[PDB]
Amino acid sequence: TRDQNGTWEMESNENFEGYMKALDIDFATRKIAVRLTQTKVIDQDGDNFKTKTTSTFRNLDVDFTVGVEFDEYTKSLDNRHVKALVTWEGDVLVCVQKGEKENRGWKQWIEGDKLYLELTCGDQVCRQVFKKK
Repeated sequence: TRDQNGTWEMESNENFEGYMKALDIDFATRKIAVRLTQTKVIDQDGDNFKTKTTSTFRNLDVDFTVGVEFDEYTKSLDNRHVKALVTWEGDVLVCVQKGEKENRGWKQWIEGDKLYLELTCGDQVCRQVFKKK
């Protein structure tokens, strides 16, 4: 399915530390970030996505239209400008963030009752698993 609608609760968060370090996020921020449960809300209407990922610490709001390039300023993470593009590869939602960092992006897909999100930066991969609430 390409339907990723819902309120999603984080089950696990593997190598978030490595991904953030690859993004040059400072030590103290990483130490807080790695321990927090995230909730991801996805409002998907055709090709229009509105997503909010939240924790006790920080919020990440990102909206996009599939197949439409958009500029991003990654204010909630490393503070960089990237050219982002989200597209479908089969049932996998694929984001490439073109800019300074190589192999920067993510892939997101539904398997059964779970949402999987794999974030990449350089040689680092963070794997997050969410279940629907």
